[PDB]
Amino acid sequence: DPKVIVALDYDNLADALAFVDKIDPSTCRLKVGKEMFTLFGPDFVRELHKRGFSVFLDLKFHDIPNTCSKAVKAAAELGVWMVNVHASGGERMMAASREILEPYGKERPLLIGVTVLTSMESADLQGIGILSAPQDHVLRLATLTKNAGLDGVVCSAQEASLLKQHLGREFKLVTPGIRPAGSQRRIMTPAQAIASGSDYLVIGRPITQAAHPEVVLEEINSSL
Amino acid sequence: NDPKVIVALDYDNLADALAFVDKIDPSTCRLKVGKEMFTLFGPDFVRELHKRGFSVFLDLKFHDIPNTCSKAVKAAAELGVWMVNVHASGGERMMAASREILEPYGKERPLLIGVTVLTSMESADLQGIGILSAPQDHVLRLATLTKNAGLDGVVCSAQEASLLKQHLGREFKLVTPGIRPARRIMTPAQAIASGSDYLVIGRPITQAAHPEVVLEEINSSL
Ligand SMILES: O=c1ccn([C@@H]2O[C@H](COP(=O)(O)O)[C@@H](O)[C@H]2O)c(=O)[nH]1
Ligand SMILES: O=c1ccn([C@@H]2O[C@H](COP(=O)(O)O)[C@@H](O)[C@H]2O)c(=O)[nH]1
Repeated sequence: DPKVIVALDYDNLADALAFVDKIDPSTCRLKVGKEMFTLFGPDFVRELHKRGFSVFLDLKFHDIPNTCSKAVKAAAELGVWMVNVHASGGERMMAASREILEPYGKERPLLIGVTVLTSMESADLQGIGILSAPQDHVLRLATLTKNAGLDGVVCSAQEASLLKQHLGREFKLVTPGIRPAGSQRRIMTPAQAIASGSDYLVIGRPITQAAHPEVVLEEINSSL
Repeated sequence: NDPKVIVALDYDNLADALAFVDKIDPSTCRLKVGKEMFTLFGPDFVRELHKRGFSVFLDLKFHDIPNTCSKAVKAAAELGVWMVNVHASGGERMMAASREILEPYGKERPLLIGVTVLTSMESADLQGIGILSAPQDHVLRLATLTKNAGLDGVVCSAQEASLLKQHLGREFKLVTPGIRPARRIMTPAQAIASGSDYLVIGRPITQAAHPEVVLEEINSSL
């Protein structure tokens, strides 16, 4: 169970594949987001599966229940390991998505909810009609996600321990915004996040921009 | 006469979708590619539609951090789509960044539209996600945020259309789904008269034995 999910945020297929060729699929999982999926589609995800990697399809679906569920079903058809949706889409939308994956069995993708994007501070939330403190809104949405029957949520390292306390050990926490010691004490390290309760670490640049990415991943894995 | 109908392509198989597109003309409608078909068939499907002469509304409702949402919108511009949308709930900065990344494309950029409150959300659903304001008021708040962020318009219901035009202007485009050809559900003529700039219609056309006739009846009623 590799804990690191490497973020692939390239605007060029050649560079992305050149990078993946340097990595052992038993040492990490990969994340394909809106940029690469909009540019290269499901064939890129298939290219990653052909290479032996498990993928986290980070498309944060957010639409009416019928549509969101069909998008999640499409992710299951692609055979991805994990897929996410916005908790702001509501309990009904999330429940419908979890229901449509039941026939896929034990191999279905893990279905994760997005609470409050890290880019949203109080002023940003007030702009979209949310008056609650961001931390309280995160708990509200994470709880809604668990109640809808989802597998976990994406959360920051700072939010991890509190979520794990309120929602339980089995509810999975996927955490981006991690940096190896060195390279700010305010940003948690992989070890600090895992200790806090993060189940998976989403790491991009520290690995993708490294001269020797296989070495950086080995160092991260060894530190855990 | 510029076509006002955008036909929703919500198929789970490519053969069926293309069999339909082969029987309608791009001078009579535009097409909408949503999360289902894009997740299943990707940008190559949009390219097939473009090769056939159709303009496409890429309905992926991007909602992410500003850097990512903007790179997704830029990707839509690279694909050459006519229109693309994002969630207004993503915030003013996310929306503004998405509009700013399109500047280098000049007039070839796609139209950028905001999604306000999904039709599936009534008061109970909104309260569940921490929104206590009346859905109608929340729609105006989000639509206003979208205009202030520099976007071209929003997706809205036929009922919301006239009020949005009154507050945001004739130049702020309104894309309206939930329309049915001819009493609570507005007809194409009723929605256009209210301010809708485009009408998103799926099943009445995609399930028809004679889609061209249905489109002509709709178009001739405007
Ligand atoms: O608070 C954060 C931090 C990072 N990321 C995303 O997680 C991945 C890893 O980021 P990085 O390690 O390259 O900064 C990227 O896709 C980045 O956009 C977030 O979604 N939220
Ligand atoms: O209130 C609505 C009504 C319809 N649709 C969408 O608009 C398209 C046309 O719907 P229909 O004409 O097939 O009902 C479909 O993609 C449908 O999911 C909405 O998003 N909101």
